[PDB]
Amino acid sequence: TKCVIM
Amino acid sequence: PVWSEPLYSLRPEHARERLQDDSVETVTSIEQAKVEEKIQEVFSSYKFNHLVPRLVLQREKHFHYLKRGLRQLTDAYECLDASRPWLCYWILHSLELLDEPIPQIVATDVCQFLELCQSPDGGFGGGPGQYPHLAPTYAAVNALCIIGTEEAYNVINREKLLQYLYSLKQPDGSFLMHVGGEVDVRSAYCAASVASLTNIITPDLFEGTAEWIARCQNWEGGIGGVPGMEAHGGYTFCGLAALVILKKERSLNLKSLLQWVTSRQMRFEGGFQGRCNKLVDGCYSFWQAGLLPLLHRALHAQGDPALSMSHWMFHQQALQEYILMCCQCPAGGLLDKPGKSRDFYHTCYCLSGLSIAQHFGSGAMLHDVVMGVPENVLQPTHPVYNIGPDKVIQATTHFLQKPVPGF
Amino acid sequence: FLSLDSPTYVLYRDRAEWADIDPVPQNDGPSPVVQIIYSEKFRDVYDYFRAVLQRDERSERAFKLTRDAIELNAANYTVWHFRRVLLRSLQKDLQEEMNYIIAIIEEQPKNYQVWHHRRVLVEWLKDPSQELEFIADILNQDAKNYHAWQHRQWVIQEFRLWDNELQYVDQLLKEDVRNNSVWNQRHFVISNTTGYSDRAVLEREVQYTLEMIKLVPHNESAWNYLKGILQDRGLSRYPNLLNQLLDLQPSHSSPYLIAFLVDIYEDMLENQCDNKEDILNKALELCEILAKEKDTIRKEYWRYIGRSLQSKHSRESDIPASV
Ligand SMILES: CC(C)=CCC/C(C)=C/CC/C(C)=C/COP(=O)(O)OP(=O)(O)O
Ligand SMILES: *C/C=C(\C)CC/C=C(\C)CCC=C(C)C
Ligand SMILES: [Zn+2]
Repeated sequence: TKCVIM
Repeated sequence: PVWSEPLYSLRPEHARERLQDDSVETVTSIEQAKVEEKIQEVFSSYKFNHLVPRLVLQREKHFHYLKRGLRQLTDAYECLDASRPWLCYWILHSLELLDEPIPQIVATDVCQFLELCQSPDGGFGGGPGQYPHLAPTYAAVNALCIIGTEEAYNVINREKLLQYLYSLKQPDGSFLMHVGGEVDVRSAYCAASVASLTNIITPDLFEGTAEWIARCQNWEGGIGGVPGMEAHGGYTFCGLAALVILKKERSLNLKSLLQWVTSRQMRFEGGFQGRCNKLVDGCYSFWQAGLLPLLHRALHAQGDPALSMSHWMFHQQALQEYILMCCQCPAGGLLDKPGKSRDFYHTCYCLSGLSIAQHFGSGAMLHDVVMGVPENVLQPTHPVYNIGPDKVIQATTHFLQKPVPGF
Repeated sequence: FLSLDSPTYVLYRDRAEWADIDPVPQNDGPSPVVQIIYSEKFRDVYDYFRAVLQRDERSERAFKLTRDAIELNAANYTVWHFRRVLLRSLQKDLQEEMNYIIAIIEEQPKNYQVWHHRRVLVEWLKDPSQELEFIADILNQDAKNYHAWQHRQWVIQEFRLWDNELQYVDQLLKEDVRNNSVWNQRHFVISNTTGYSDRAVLEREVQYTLEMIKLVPHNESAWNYLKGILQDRGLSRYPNLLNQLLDLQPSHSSPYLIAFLVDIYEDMLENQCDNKEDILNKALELCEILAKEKDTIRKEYWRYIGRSLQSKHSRESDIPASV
């Protein structure tokens, strides 16, 4: 996936 | 002795820490086993190569990666086009940890860029022209504080910032991430962080916030995104940290929280997982392990007599071994786990976690544990803000000179 | 119309129907930091997005442009906001929009903006009829997707769709009894329906958990659930639990069983149990076995528990210094 925090 | 293996992960007994699936295979066990096997190879590589292991933090390599990234990134980073202040923060913090100075050319350019991201009505957006959001607002403030110049501090429009925070505040004590956006514990932490650092905290700003956060702690002991959700390290960190800022850690059942976080360290890999029965990941070296320093300060504040005076309640050695042996990219940069590609987010959090694992502090008491070559030691990081403790003090002191917006 | 991946996809600066608009390049400043070397497609779409956003052009073409801006970076919340403005202004069909959001989520399920958008659509439409099935499909690809479970809890709670959830929970627990998200959901359903105070429910829950523990002794989730549903009332409040766990000791031990035992002793000691000392020593012995052999990764925690118990429950703990 990509960035999961925001 | 001579037969004594100083590295915990390489000891013969360590093999007993491998997963026991009870002969009942499920997706969870299968996935966990895959990781352990891959990590067992890393551990055994020295043995099969017939070389004595030397754990070296590839500083020079990490520095090049960071130094260039602070200036230019490939299109691989298009997914982070709405998170540029985070790129500034992650990189500057990594450099700060590695004790690399920030040239004034860079510092001044970061400042000017961050002000282009600042909204006319408070808060920072993910890039120039983007609407403000609490995540990049948190990042921008942290980044300006790491720089810590009069210029850096001056970029922040405090009155508007306070107005912005109020526009996001909810009746139940929570905050939206941005206008028309989602609500979860990250917002409470982002808000508390920027508000405390800039001294814009009014008596009613965080009304009900501690209670809202306390409602996120669940049956597991950890904290979920919103009330009712599964306990997760990112949210638990946000929750406890925000509560520490608000001086309300006591609202939580610290005992069950402590048992939950300590249980998140993988017995075999040595690193931490994000939630029960999921996989190990380098960034959790900070989100999860960072909780121990916070819990220590909270428990100690309650006069807990059984607290150690030289270590955190987690295996510091094993975490450092996991990071040093499994999370470094040969070309520079750090990562999630062997097989995963490097990125600035994991670079920032693996180093932050490493620093936490190397440094223990409790008032006058101080005790370091630096696995591998002594040059591996990093600068300390504040467990609440994840920026240098000195930057925290400098920033707060500076902002305490100004009155809370409106007086 | 023209998909971002269509072989015949054309840049916006080469489209006649966009000839009137002047694209707005990004304002990065004279000497950029963290400057992304965007591909031509990305930069072209966003320059046009900047243009429409800047002039607040609430048009059909602007609406179509946001789909492309989103595909290029679904995490761009500013684009999602403008798209929501366009949905209301242009009076767009929300079921069509629901169709769109389900496709996007299917391809990028670990994104915050997509789930929030779907939530807004459901709220606007006041229709949850497609939710549980939709979420079930996502959970069928990643049974632990955090956003999916969170959205599911919201739908169920807000619309009171509790009736079939425990059944769903049981189904997933059968597929993977190690799924912590499912155990959390089980707790969510029970807490909000019958609650755990009903003795019949609690008992049923404990029987079930103990049975799962017997089948997969090393599954941490079942152990956590069992502790989680009994710890509030107090572990010592259930005298039979201890004996029963001790019975699983031979053919079902684990650092989990041993740790639980310490949790029972700890509570017993706090509720003035009989043989205070006999109990305290048993506990410290387990803390030592854990820190030294069965659970060394948590040696610091276990040594601390040992010191805490010692500190507050030893025969000397209540004795004045002078004695
Ligand atoms: C201040 C701030 C913005 C903090 C953010 C903290 C943080 C790490 C949040 C991530 C939460 C999340 C949605 C995890 C699920 O991803 P996953 O299923 O891919 O990962 P997992 O299996 O490790 O849980
Ligand atoms: C939360 C942010 C994360 C995980 C970083 C996202 C960025 C990438 C993934 C970029 C990957 C780049 C290369 C493989 C060259
Ligand atoms: Zn990670």
